Amino acid sequence: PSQVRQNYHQDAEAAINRQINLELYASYVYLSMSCYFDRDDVALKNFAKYFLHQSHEEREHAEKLMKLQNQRGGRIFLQDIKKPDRDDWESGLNAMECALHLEKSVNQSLLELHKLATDKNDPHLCDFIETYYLSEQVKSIKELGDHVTNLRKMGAPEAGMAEYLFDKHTLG
Amino acid sequence: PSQVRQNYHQDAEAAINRQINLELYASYVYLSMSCYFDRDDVALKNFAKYFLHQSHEEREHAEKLMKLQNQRGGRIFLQDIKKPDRDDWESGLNAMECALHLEKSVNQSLLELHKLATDKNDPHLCDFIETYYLSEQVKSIKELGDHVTNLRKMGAPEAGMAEYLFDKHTLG
Amino acid sequence: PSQVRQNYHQDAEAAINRQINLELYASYVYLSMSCYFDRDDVALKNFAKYFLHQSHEEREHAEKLMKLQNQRGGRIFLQDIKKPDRDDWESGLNAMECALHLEKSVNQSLLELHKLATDKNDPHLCDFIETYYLSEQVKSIKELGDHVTNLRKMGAPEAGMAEYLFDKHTLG
Amino acid sequence: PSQVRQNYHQDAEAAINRQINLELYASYVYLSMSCYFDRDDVALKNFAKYFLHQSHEEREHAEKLMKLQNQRGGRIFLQDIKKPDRDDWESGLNAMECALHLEKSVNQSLLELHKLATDKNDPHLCDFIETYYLSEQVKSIKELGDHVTNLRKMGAPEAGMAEYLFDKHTLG
Amino acid sequence: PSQVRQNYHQDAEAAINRQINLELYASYVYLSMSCYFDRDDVALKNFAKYFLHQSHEEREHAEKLMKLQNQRGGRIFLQDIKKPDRDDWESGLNAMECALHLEKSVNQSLLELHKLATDKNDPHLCDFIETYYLSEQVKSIKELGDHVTNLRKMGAPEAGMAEYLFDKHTLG
Amino acid sequence: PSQVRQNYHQDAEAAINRQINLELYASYVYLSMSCYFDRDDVALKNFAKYFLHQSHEEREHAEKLMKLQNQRGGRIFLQDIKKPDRDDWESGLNAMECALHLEKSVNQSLLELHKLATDKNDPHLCDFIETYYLSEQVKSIKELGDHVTNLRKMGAPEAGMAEYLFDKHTLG
Ligand SMILES: [Fe+3]
Ligand SMILES: [Fe+3]
Ligand SMILES: [Fe+3]
Ligand SMILES: [Zn+2]
Ligand SMILES: [Zn+2]
Ligand SMILES: [Zn+2]
Ligand SMILES: [Zn+2]
Ligand SMILES: [Zn+2]
Repeated sequence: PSQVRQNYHQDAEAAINRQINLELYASYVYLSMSCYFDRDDVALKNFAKYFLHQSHEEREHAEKLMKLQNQRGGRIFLQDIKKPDRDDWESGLNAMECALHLEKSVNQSLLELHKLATDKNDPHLCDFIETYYLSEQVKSIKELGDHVTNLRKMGAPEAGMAEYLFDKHTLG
Repeated sequence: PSQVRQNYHQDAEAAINRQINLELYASYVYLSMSCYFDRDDVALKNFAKYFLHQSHEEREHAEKLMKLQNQRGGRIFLQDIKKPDRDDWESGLNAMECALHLEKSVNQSLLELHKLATDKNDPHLCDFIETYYLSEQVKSIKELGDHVTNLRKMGAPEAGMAEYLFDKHTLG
Repeated sequence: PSQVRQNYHQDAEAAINRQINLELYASYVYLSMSCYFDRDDVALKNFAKYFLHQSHEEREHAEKLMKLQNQRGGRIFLQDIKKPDRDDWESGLNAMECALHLEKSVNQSLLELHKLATDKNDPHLCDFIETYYLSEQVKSIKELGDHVTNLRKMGAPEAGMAEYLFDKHTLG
Repeated sequence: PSQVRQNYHQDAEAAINRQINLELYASYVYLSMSCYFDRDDVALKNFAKYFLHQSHEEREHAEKLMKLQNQRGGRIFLQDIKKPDRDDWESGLNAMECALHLEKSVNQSLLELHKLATDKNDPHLCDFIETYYLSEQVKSIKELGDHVTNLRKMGAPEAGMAEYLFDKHTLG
Repeated sequence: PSQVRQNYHQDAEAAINRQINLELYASYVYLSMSCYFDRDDVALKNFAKYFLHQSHEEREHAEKLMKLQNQRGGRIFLQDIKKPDRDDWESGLNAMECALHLEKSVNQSLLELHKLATDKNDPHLCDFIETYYLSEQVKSIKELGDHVTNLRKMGAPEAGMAEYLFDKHTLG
Repeated sequence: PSQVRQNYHQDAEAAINRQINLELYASYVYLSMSCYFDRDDVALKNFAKYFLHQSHEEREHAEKLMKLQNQRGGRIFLQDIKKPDRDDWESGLNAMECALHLEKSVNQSLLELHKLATDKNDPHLCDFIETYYLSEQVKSIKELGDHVTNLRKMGAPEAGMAEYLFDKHTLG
């Protein structure tokens, strides 16, 4: 046992490692979307910038979970970061819907992690999750939902000017 | 074929995708080392900071390779980022030796990529590799070799003060 | 032979003169597009400004090639700058497609020039081409491809608001 | 007929297109002279800089004529820019004499254009010519005459120090 | 073998050591010229300053090659720096011609070194040579050719005012 | 005889030329030590920086001596700069001991030169030596002796942390 470990269940450690992997995977998916929108035949610079920012924020979230794991004396065990489920995201609207789904799944994983921390009576872990990940996830999901709503109302993807003007105005 | 693609062989595209994956893997390995040195029972803050910086630089290298792939009209195809070969790096000296080996392998991959670009007469790709990756790799390998040499001479790992003072002076 | 001439093949000199002419011709074509978009019945100020900037950059490229020719002791031999293949570019999208084709042809000529310099073992000439023209051409071709993609998706030229809003947002 | 066109004769439009071509040709001749003086075996940096400045000013004059053509609703029709009558300008004094002759011919063409505008009672065109081109040409011709006079008195070209010290003092 | 050595042929190491010696020798020759022009019976302060600057730049080039040798894990092997071919450079024009010849020979050695690096497929070495030495050599040879042209046409050395005024104007 | 020469014996001129050569040789030896400590398997950055500074100071000393030679109307006669007695300096302590020996030998040569200037009653030369070289040599020898003493007491070379911490603290 780590000299610093206290009130840190093994299941919480495993859940934190899994969450680390999931945040790294979300960072990778956002990197994939940024790459897709930097394509010459997509060429939506602000979509690419937005998703690159999301990828960097996901990487920061994973690093914060790593710091938490070390703080509590748990041991980080890294897994393979699976490739994103696709390379062609096919539109700004589809990319935003997939990002919304990804943020909802990351939020569900964080909610399950908070439930586990609550069951194991790990108040520091619960507080960490709710302070640094749950509110961030709710804000991110709301922002992604707003983006999806606006893109759909604009007529995306069929309305060709829709994604371009959303890129300039909302994301630019 | 991409509207922008010109003098960009398919083998060069595949090699660039593989290099993207390798740079992402190196970033992941450096993140693993940073996590290891942030452990309470390792507690080498400057080793962790140095390897986190290496991880971020590797991620930037992968991002620049993907920007190159999009610039040339190639399509980025992301693969699984394999987990690092180990989670316990066991010492500052061992971590530096593994980082040296990783940078040498990344440099070897970049050299093979430059050879491929030369064979396909892709001067832009060759020049890009040279200006942004080969000199960086040579500098990184030299810095890692210096770190390893200094740690060895200081008596790392068995000289307990060696890694601590190297952390303070060289990496701090 | 020039007192400064060294490792500068006659074919390299001729290729550099031809490239000078081609860059001057591209500058002239971009001037033609700028003139077209300054027309009262086209009236796309940012398209005109963008293509005038391209014309000035092309003139700078030709002047840099002339400076290179004098640096290496070759003699600049100027030819007629042929008129652009048309005076009516008929749309922002068509002008962007023609600019993309022109930059691709300039890049192809630069690639052939780099191949010639490589065959004649003129490393300074190869390095000059790849440092100052190849990366610039790749960036320009990518930017033009992005412009063309965005204009096409916006519905240009048929979508009358497409070129106007692209002029304001992307080019303004 | 252009929506903006009024009191703009077809002959004025053709004369403006011809003047555009002539100004582009003068810019090209000045570029040739700048290139000649950048030669290693001529090596008069201030002569080259002076003639490059003349080339850029000629290009600006051509661009202003194009702006005038579009302002009046005339259509710019670009022609081949003929190569300068020679590549070897053989001296600072000879280059200055050729520049003087070129500016006198450009001024003669501008005077014929002003006569045409006067005959067709195009007061805006006459005023444009006289405010932006005639005074500029008179000043340029006077400056070139001064340069030629000083170079001749200094003993150019046979006086070896003459062109060097003129380059340093007058043009530097 | 050095821990950092990778894709660094022994012939490249030997060629780099020879180039180091040649750059040190060129620095020594430039120091000799600076000394000659600081003589009371020569007394060309700007010629001496120019050649001292050349000597310092040559020493910097040798030091950069030394840094490259250490970066690649090659071992620097210093040789005797041969005395310059003469102590009396006899004139500003003769010194400039000898400097031109020396820079051309250094450039030839660098070109052979780049050819060797190309044959050994050492892209980092080729890139290093071309980015830091080949363009510098071309610029230096062009500047020296310009100096020689101006001095010759000013009447140097027989025209006694020629070297003095070149010292004041071009070199001052 | 030089027009400026006065009270400047031929033996003093020869001794000054020999001192030129000796200072250039010391600069070369210090460059060799700097190169040795920049090696990846030595990797003592501050030792390398210190010895590079010593090399540059030795070059400045030689340059000052040749300025003195020209000031007095003597003629500088440069000789071969012999390669340093070794390429492998094997240690920070050994390099410091060799630097101490080299500074002591340079000081002995300067003392013999001052004795010669005294015998020839050349008060300006004696004053120059004592003002610019003797005090500098005494300070340098004392600093090198301090460095050697501290390295020996620290346990260099066998104490592996000794040279590293001396590099950080004294030389950093
Ligand atoms: Fe300490
Ligand atoms: Fe809008
Ligand atoms: Fe003067
Ligand atoms: Zn990398
Ligand atoms: Zn170009
Ligand atoms: Zn004009
Ligand atoms: Zn050099
Ligand atoms: Zn000294």
